[PDB]
Amino acid sequence: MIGLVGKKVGMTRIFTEDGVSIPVTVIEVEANRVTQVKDLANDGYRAIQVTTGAKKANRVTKPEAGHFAKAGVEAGRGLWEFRLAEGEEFTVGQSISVELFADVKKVDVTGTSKGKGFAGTVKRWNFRTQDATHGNSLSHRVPGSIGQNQTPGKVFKGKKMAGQMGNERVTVQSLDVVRVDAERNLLLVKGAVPGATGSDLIVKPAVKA
Amino acid sequence: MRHRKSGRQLNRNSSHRQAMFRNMAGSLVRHEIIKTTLPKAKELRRVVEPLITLAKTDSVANRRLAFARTRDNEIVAKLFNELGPRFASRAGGYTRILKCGFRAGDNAPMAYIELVDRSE
Amino acid sequence: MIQEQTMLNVADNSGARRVMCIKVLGGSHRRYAGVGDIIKITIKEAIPRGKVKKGDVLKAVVVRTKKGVRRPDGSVIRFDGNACVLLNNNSEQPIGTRIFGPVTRELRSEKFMKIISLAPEV
Amino acid sequence: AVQQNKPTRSKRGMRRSHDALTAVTSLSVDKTSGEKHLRHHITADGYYRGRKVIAK
Amino acid sequence: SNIIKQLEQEQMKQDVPSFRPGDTVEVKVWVVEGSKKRLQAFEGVVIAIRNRGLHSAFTVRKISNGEGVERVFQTHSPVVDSISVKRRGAVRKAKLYYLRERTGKAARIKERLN
RNA sequence: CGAUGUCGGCUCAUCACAUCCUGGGGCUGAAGUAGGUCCCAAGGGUAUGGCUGUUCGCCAUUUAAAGUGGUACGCGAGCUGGGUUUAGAACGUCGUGAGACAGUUCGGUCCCUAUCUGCCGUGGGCGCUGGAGAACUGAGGGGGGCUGCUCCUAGUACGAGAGGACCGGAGUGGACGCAUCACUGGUGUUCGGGUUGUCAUGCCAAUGGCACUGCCCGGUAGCUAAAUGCGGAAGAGAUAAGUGCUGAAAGCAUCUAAGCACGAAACUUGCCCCGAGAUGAGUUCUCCCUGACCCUUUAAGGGUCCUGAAGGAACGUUGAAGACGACGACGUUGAUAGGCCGGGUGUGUAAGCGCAGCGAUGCGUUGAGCUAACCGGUACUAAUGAACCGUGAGGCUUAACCU
RNA sequence: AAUUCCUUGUCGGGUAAGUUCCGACCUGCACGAAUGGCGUAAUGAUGGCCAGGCUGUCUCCACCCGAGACUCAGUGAAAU
RNA sequence: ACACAGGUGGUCAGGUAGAGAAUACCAAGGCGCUUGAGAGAACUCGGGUGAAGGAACUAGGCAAAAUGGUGCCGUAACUUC
RNA sequence: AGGACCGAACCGACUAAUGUUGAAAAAUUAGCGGAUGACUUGUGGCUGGGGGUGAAAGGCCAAUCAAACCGGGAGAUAGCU
Ligand SMILES: [Mg+2]
Ligand SMILES: [Mg+2]
Ligand SMILES: [Mg+2]
Ligand SMILES: [Mg+2]
Ligand SMILES: [Mg+2]
Ligand SMILES: [Mg+2]
Ligand SMILES: [Mg+2]
Ligand SMILES: [Mg+2]
Ligand SMILES: [Mg+2]
Ligand SMILES: [Mg+2]
Ligand SMILES: [Mg+2]
Ligand SMILES: [Mg+2]
Ligand SMILES: [Mg+2]
Ligand SMILES: [Mg+2]
Ligand SMILES: [Mg+2]
Ligand SMILES: [Mg+2]
Ligand SMILES: [Mg+2]
Ligand SMILES: [Mg+2]
Ligand SMILES: [Mg+2]
Ligand SMILES: [Mg+2]
Ligand SMILES: [Mg+2]
Ligand SMILES: [Mg+2]
Ligand SMILES: [Mg+2]
Ligand SMILES: [Mg+2]
Ligand SMILES: [Mg+2]
Ligand SMILES: [Mg+2]
Ligand SMILES: [Mg+2]
Ligand SMILES: [Mg+2]
Ligand SMILES: [Mg+2]
Ligand SMILES: [Mg+2]
Ligand SMILES: [Mg+2]
Ligand SMILES: [Mg+2]
Ligand SMILES: [Mg+2]
Ligand SMILES: [Mg+2]
Ligand SMILES: [Mg+2]
Ligand SMILES: [Mg+2]
Ligand SMILES: [Mg+2]
Ligand SMILES: [Mg+2]
Ligand SMILES: [Mg+2]
Ligand SMILES: [Mg+2]
Ligand SMILES: [Mg+2]
Ligand SMILES: [Mg+2]
Ligand SMILES: [Mg+2]
Ligand SMILES: [Mg+2]
Ligand SMILES: [Mg+2]
Ligand SMILES: [Mg+2]
Ligand SMILES: [Mg+2]
Ligand SMILES: [Mg+2]
Ligand SMILES: [Mg+2]
Ligand SMILES: [Mg+2]
Ligand SMILES: [Mg+2]
Ligand SMILES: [Mg+2]
Ligand SMILES: [Mg+2]
Ligand SMILES: [Mg+2]
Ligand SMILES: [Mg+2]
Ligand SMILES: [Mg+2]
Ligand SMILES: [Mg+2]
Ligand SMILES: [Mg+2]
Ligand SMILES: [Mg+2]
Repeated sequence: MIGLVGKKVGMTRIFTEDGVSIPVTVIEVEANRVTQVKDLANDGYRAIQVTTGAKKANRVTKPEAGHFAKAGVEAGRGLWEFRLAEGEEFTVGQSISVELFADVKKVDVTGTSKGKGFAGTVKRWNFRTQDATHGNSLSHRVPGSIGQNQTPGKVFKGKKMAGQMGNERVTVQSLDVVRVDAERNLLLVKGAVPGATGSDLIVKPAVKA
Repeated sequence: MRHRKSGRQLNRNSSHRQAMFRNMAGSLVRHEIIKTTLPKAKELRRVVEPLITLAKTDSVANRRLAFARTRDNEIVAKLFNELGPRFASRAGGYTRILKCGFRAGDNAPMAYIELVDRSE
Repeated sequence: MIQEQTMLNVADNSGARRVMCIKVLGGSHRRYAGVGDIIKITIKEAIPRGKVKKGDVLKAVVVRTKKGVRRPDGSVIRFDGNACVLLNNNSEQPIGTRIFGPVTRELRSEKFMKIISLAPEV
Repeated sequence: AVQQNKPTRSKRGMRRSHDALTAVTSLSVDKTSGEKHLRHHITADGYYRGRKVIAK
Repeated sequence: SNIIKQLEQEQMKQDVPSFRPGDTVEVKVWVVEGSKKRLQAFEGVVIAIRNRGLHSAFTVRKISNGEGVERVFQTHSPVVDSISVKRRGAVRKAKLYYLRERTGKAARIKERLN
């Protein structure tokens, strides 16, 4: 359902009156402006496209400026799309704010995780290292065996090997929301979220709930 | 992995790197212009400009610190007497780098690095 | 923390002094146990008079550890050694009638209220 | 590990298809000296962006 | 990090006495209970301090009943309630971790005269 | 037999179901709890040690359970080398002897830079029919799916008692997986300090080099687990074993022949990720180009001049992006990197001077000095006027309209 | 038992659990007196077993410092 | 076979610390080892540190870690004294 | 005094790793044994192949030893590939 796009400011803690420390992640959720509304006639689906501002003018190409000229007249870092469920809320130039999350108790939070680049075995798939002494010859972090024998005569698909790790979108699936403060574009959620500081993320009410 | 780290190894150990940067800083202070590789100059900036900032203020303790970090009375004296007042009112950016092609022996990118005032 | 082959001091007047952990009870593949967790031990020192002797195999509960406990306050409580109170193999009740050294709030549960009462501090 | 069959000149050329060099195709000129030079690099004479480097 | 800084000031406390490593402090910790909330005393030598604004902490070693019993307090927490200094030791060090193996009469710290 | 390396272990697995646990049922010589046997079910899960070279086995001690098999008795161009088929030596035994034992005993070289298939990642080219910048749909594929204990129902149903539920709710754990450094910690040869030997800066003082970073004590950022957040689901559809309603053949009966209803961790979906090379190459929005002329074998023809758009590429400053490509930000109409300013953090009272003391040393100036990767600012330095690529309205036939 | 197939013989000790080890039993398959028998202080880069300390051997790996691996320039192999 | 981390007899031999011709830093003297420049990925090699546990590893404490000097005190069974 | 003790030069080669188209047709690094004696080493000499030498391993006799190397009988023979 309708969600918002925010930036990861960092992590901190909140102390409650009952002596409990809650670790929270600060998400800056500025105003999101609707730039386009998809419907079932022109497109085959009902959704809305939104943007968050703070983009310079000389870096906006003519196609993007023309796209924004549709009652948005304000460029943003990028465009995101949210599938629109029932309700049929006002769409064009509505400028949804963080107040939308003033009643929800759970959020999913999607973002691009930190990029390791190398992964490597052991670190990527929690493989067990072979021994370090007792003769081991140049085989400590190596994977080991990758196939049975002549009978299969090959290596199966999906075999766990060394490659790229991180730098891919991940969801956290129903985090808890602690505080939603207005006049500051802030949303505090318990726990950690994927990505580094200053990275963009998509906050969306939990579907499991 | 390297995340938010600074300083490059130059394929050397710490002691060799420190000695090389000390010698290069002394040479740059003495000659006001030198020919070196681009990464080496980019690293030498962070070693040489702080010395000029330290020399901005003259005191016995600052002289001792500069001598600890350079180990050459000649260039220490050139500081606090010539390079101090020459900049004085300039806030950072005492050196500039200019690419100057490649080196014949190994095709390494080369660059001049020199003080901005250029002895004028 | 507290795993198999770990040597623990004794914090009650059972006359054992030193014990060795031989199993971490509760769940399969469980690695180590913290404070307030039942473990299987074997006696090693067994002072003469005592109430038990060397080679006995019975239960025990960890009351002090060098790693400590965090709990929601965010604080930590570390100790200089690992200690436990011997328990009956079947009834799971303490054998000794005295408790030495401080204990920690995680022993507040119903099962160890006698240990809580007998402890000198906390 | 060594080859079991001798690969062909066709495979050799297919592999080398990615070995072609690339030209700079970008030689900027200095409005003073007039010399063509590699961009962001000083000129062979000693000029850069009009000014004469290697001088007082 | 203006946002984070301004968020932390809202919880930072204004009644933290200036205590140094090697000083003996007395911390009154709240003991939560159904309807028996009350203070509890903890006295010991301060062996380490960590200054991180709202994330500040300090370690106190009590050495009770023959065991060291260390305790790490979060300075800006509602459970610490209050803290007071009873002695002023001279140690010319930031971390007193050697007291872990020192113990005995060698664990005493000379008072700081002023 | 012009060589297919053999037992056990380690690492990594994948399939079957004749099912060990979990799930659904019939029967019971099933009162309850707990059991026995059979049927359906392969989604997930399925122990650490002692002894032995030991797979197996016995033992101790856990678990819901510690399944049976195939895969060259899976796996040595992945590892080991304990057993076992070389050369040394000894015991028992056999032989006159050289020697032998499928008897024992001590010791005893494990090579290979990956061409092709395969697999894990990441790119270039062309295509998708004018070109370009974005957001999508989703054919298809992959990941995930485990389970204990405590409490309520309830000391209730059941039972003489002891004992003790099904169904339905709540909480807290084990193992596993994903993410992240707010906390607790590790590291932190780029920060501070102590100290031994020796050399040097003319000497004192103060510093630097070397000795594993000389040794050692702390410790920023980053990365990290032991640290802390989350997950497995609910729901829906069609079913397996099984249970049925109505109902003839066969006046009764019958779950079945016509018809109708329930029914499991299996199947489809729901959850997460990839995904239009999906050549079946999809959809939506936006942006750019609308000048002449010559020739021929005269049709998706060739050529001269003028023109060069949208955008891209290249170059430079770089990144919590990265083997290289790639990807992201910035290029003076600028905070992209370095420097500088302020702060923070760490270390722990710098040097010089003064006083006390014969001196080591202590006290004041002084929580001083220094301080990497951090935070907030600042054009001081470096990111150039340009050049390069990419064009000039985009085929044919038919269908519905304007002519 | 450097000797014993049956065999991990039986008993005792050690461990929590000991086909190994130590002490006995004697049913010596198949010990035995210069192809020497039984002991023996000291000695051993000798074989077996146990304990203290110590530890990344391990539960379970994490970070860091250098040399390669990777990219650019020069030279330039090999088995098959 | 090489401008090859191998082998090759004799003589001289300074300072500080040190028992020392060991070891560390130096003097006289001689050298930086005939491809470089970048980056800071798996994996390999050579090293440093490590929370709690401390042989649970393994055929086997293999390898690592640990002990380590001078003076004085003190020191068991057994013994060929 | 000692085929005495610890430990450099010197002589060895017990463990591990690396290397295995090597830096090297047995070496490098870290440990390890002897180190006044049955010790080690330079120069020269003697023992010659069914022979020599051997604190004995069928070991060594010019990177070759259950019978060295060079030349010859010799185009040995090969019911075998
Ligand atoms: Mg990265
Ligand atoms: Mg393992
Ligand atoms: Mg090897
Ligand atoms: Mg940086
Ligand atoms: Mg190099
Ligand atoms: Mg050094
Ligand atoms: Mg073939
Ligand atoms: Mg063949
Ligand atoms: Mg079946
Ligand atoms: Mg399913
Ligand atoms: Mg096999
Ligand atoms: Mg198998
Ligand atoms: Mg294989
Ligand atoms: Mg094998
Ligand atoms: Mg063997
Ligand atoms: Mg699947
Ligand atoms: Mg941090
Ligand atoms: Mg720390
Ligand atoms: Mg330092
Ligand atoms: Mg001095
Ligand atoms: Mg020197
Ligand atoms: Mg030296
Ligand atoms: Mg369901
Ligand atoms: Mg009928
Ligand atoms: Mg800047
Ligand atoms: Mg401070
Ligand atoms: Mg100082
Ligand atoms: Mg036997
Ligand atoms: Mg044992
Ligand atoms: Mg015996
Ligand atoms: Mg005999
Ligand atoms: Mg006789
Ligand atoms: Mg290479
Ligand atoms: Mg090359
Ligand atoms: Mg060839
Ligand atoms: Mg050479
Ligand atoms: Mg040589
Ligand atoms: Mg010699
Ligand atoms: Mg490295
Ligand atoms: Mg290593
Ligand atoms: Mg170490
Ligand atoms: Mg350190
Ligand atoms: Mg440790
Ligand atoms: Mg420790
Ligand atoms: Mg220990
Ligand atoms: Mg084992
Ligand atoms: Mg060893
Ligand atoms: Mg060692
Ligand atoms: Mg001797
Ligand atoms: Mg000796
Ligand atoms: Mg040998
Ligand atoms: Mg050696
Ligand atoms: Mg000796
Ligand atoms: Mg023989
Ligand atoms: Mg020979
Ligand atoms: Mg013959
Ligand atoms: Mg003849
Ligand atoms: Mg012939
Ligand atoms: Mg024949």
